[PDB]
Amino acid sequence: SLSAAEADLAGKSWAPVFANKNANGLDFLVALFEKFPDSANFFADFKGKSVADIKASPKLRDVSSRIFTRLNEFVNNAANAGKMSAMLSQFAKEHVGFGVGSAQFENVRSMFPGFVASVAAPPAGADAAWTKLFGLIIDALKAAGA
Ligand code: HEM
Repeated sequence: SLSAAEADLAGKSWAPVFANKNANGLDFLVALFEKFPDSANFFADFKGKSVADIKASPKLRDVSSRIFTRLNEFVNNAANAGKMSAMLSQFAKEHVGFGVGSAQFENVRSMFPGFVASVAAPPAGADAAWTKLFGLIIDALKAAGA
């Protein structure tokens, strides 16, 4: 888990992003697809489609919303190793079943700080807190088998 201090920094940086959940959630998915094209292929709903096609899809909101909803939960419980344990396990288990592994998360981790900064400058230390949180997710994926 993250420390209380680290967790607070992540929460602080996330707030402005989550303020506009719908628009920001869609934008995150789109930025992911643009920077890491192969990522779309894992999605039944977006495999083979171009970014323009994805943007125009009535399914985008459903997928993006579920992701943001869960990320918010990770941010909220990040400082509680216990809650994290369960969340991580479950998260990893679910992802692996879909064929998603740690490599994909390594990509999310690389682009995340930049995405946040595009909404509002994050406080000092927030970047390192996100990397640590993603690190925890990456570790979980590896234990889950991928
Ligand atoms: C930023 C971190 C992400 C979070 C918090 C997240 C969260 C979730 C959640 C909560 C679900 C289940 C939705 C439901 O059916 O209720 C889901 C499904 C799924 N996720 Fe993730 N995910 C993340 C990143 C990724 C990445 C990087 C990929 C692929 C590269 C991915 C691929 C999938 C796939 C294929 C499904 C199956 C649902 C479907 O596509 O119909 N996720 N995700």
